[PDB]
Amino acid sequence: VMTDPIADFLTRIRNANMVKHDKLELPASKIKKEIAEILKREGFIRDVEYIEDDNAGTIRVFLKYGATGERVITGLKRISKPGLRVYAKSTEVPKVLNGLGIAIVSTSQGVLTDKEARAKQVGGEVLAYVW
Amino acid sequence: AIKKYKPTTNGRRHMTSSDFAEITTSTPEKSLLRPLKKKAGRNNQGKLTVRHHGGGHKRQYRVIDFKRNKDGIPGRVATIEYDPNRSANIALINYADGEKRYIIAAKGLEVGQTIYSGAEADIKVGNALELKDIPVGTVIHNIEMKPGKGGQLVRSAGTSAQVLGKEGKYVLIRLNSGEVRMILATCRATIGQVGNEQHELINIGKAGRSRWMGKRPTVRGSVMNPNDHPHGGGEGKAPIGRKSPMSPWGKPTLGYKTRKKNNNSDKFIVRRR
Amino acid sequence: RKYEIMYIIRPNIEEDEKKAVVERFDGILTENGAEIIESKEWGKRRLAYEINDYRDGFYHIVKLNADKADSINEFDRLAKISDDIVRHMVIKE
Amino acid sequence: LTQERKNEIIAEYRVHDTDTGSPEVQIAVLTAEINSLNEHVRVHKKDHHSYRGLMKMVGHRRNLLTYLRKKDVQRYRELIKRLGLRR
Amino acid sequence: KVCYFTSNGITHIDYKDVELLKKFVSERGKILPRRVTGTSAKYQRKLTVAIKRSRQMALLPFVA
RNA sequence: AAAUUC
RNA sequence: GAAGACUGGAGUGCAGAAGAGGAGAGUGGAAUUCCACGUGUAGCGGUGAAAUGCGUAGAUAUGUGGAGGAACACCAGUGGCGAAGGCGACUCUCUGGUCUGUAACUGACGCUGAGGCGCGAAAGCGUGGGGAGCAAACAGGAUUAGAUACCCUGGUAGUCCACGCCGUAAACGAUGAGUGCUAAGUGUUAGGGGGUUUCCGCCCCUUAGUGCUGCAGCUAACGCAUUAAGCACUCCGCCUGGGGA
Ligand SMILES: [Mg+2]
Ligand SMILES: [Mg+2]
Ligand SMILES: [Mg+2]
Ligand SMILES: [Mg+2]
Ligand SMILES: [Mg+2]
Ligand SMILES: [Mg+2]
Ligand SMILES: [Mg+2]
Ligand SMILES: [Mg+2]
Repeated sequence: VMTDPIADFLTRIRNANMVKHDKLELPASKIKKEIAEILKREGFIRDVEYIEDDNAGTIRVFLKYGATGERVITGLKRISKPGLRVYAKSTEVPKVLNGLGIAIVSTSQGVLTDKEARAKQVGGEVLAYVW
Repeated sequence: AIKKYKPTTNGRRHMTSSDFAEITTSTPEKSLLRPLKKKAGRNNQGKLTVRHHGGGHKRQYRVIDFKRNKDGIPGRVATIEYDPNRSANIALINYADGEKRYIIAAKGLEVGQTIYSGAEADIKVGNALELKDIPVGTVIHNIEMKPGKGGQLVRSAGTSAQVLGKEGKYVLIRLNSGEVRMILATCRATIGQVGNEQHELINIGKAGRSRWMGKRPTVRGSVMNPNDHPHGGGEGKAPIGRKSPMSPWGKPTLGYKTRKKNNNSDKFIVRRR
Repeated sequence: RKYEIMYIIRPNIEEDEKKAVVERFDGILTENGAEIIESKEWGKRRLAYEINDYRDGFYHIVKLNADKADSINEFDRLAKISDDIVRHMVIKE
Repeated sequence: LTQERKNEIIAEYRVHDTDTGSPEVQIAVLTAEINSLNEHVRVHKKDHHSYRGLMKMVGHRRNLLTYLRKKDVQRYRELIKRLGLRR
Repeated sequence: KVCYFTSNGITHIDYKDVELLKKFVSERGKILPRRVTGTSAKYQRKLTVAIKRSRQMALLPFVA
């Protein structure tokens, strides 16, 4: 969290995915909140709980695996990096893995996945890819 | 230390001189001054015997205690002065007796220190003791060769001797040139090295500065005439066309020993330089 | 700060003189900026090696309270000059 | 600096009774140490290792100054005069 | 094994206790290593400084 | 002891 | 961007710990060399063999004392400290940094950092001291077909100290700085905490260093593997066939 607490957040998911862990916790923030809720809407996360603390609270995330020991979140990549910010126009929002994946966009009407941002015709900074 | 000179003119290009950081006063005691007259190497009969002398800045002799027989009376250093007759600075001492006299300034001696001498003095710079009482190995100066005559062996600037061992009635000594010698144990000496140790690093840098000090030009021999020097003559430049280089009076002058072969004092010299 | 002194006096000193140097040596410490807590002597003690032509000697132990620290340096200067004390060491406490 | 010397300094710069890390109290002490060390580094000029510690302190003094100069310009323009520094 | 200092309750050091210090010096006067005397690692430095400072003031021989 | 080249 | 709020980052306070960190002055003991004096006789030294060398002006050896210089036996330990070069005798004076515990205080005061400024082994240079060993150059004896070398006897600059330059190295962990995350096992350095436990001693928890063995992962391979060369973010330096260079 030295510079980018979203790039770190994605990494903390990927590291614990590789070693087949089950739960993981990390300090909470308003932007970290819904980015963790979106992943619940597509089953990428088993469930999420919030914790209230003295400094800012933390967020506990229950990662999900399919039976037969197959991972569900197979990777994450960041696009808006603090060293180089990227913005995408409405018609030029990409599709990840021909629509199998999901992307996160911080449009003008709250953080939104591009399934409906293209349906709502808005663009904004592109936060991450998930696939 | 040494005061170098910026290269203003060609005569000042290399000249260096001492800065006199140590001389305290510049007014000699008027009661210890005796006149001198230059002699320019002129003989008893008015002839010129030792050449290349005479014709310098005038000076004034200033009496110096080379005996230090005033025993047991505390003496105090009053100043360190400049003396033109020698290569070392000198110091003015006023004993509690009220008398004043000059002594040679040994290295490390500074104004305020108190000097004793005799047969009960301690071992410190400036104290005068017989070689009988001097512990072996110490560094001394101003030795003397006959009991009671006065200091005569080590006197120039920044030089020292070393008591090397006692052999009964005599005492072994290593002199400055490196010649180990034997002298009577009732003679005297002064502990410590002589003061002005940097006197030998000075560039004269000018002919005029040579002549300010009572020195006159030296002419080589190869440019003289055949009747004037065993080398003079020959057309053009000529080498030393002789068996050996010669002084203006025969008597070869390079590698030729000239000590008297039948001297009385061979048995007091353990080894030469 | 806290200091401590321990010096050695030649055995060939008659007890009249050996009781005088202690007043002299302890004189400087009180004279300059320091205060002495006590001055005790162990007594005669054999030396593990012949420091000088000697073989035996006397021992002493002194405690101080000083702040300007110049008293110790004055004690150091007189120690080497004197011909009585052969070895002396200063330890901080 | 002794511990007791510092507690004399801090009592002359605190805002309320027990603050100990406000920029002005934090810089009042460091300036005293910097002045103290320079008089101890202008005698022994070959102590290169210890001289570096002086550079860190003046580096840590300057960073706090720009804090005041962007937080309260009036306060900073006042502190210098009392402390006798420059810009 | 077992450090005497770490066990026998002796915590401080004074360079006057020559008799106690003599247990840690060899026959020829050398300092024993750690592997034979069993002293703790920390007190070894306390002991090593103690002997040397005494060894200067004639309480123990340099070479015996 | 040292003791090269194809 | 503006205004305001918060304490984890960063820093101060408070209580402790260890340290060949540094500058200056003073001091110590073994040992090589030299000098002086006793005892005593023909050799001592050196190599693969030998010779040069030193000795009957009396050597080598041996006892007593004096002088000078340089480095610090044991402790000593993939131990400590420092940003890197580097730092071992002892004492004192003047100084720098680091770690643990507390939650008293400030409230993002942070990280990197082109140009710029400093420090930088050894050799080398200038001025000046000093000079015990060792030792470029060089001389002598050897070796060999030749031996400007390796071997042997000497030996100048130097090695050391003060002031001023040089600014380089396999200056190497051949691994830029900062931050977070990802199985274990076992040593060792300085700490804190608990259990057992009258103590001592044993067991357990934790922080910061320092070694080794090893999963997931990486790599071309060797190997790295919580002290990453694994998974990520910020900033800096550098590379684009070999020679020419
Ligand atoms: Mg002449
Ligand atoms: Mg002519
Ligand atoms: Mg001709
Ligand atoms: Mg001729
Ligand atoms: Mg630069
Ligand atoms: Mg050098
Ligand atoms: Mg040789
Ligand atoms: Mg560790």
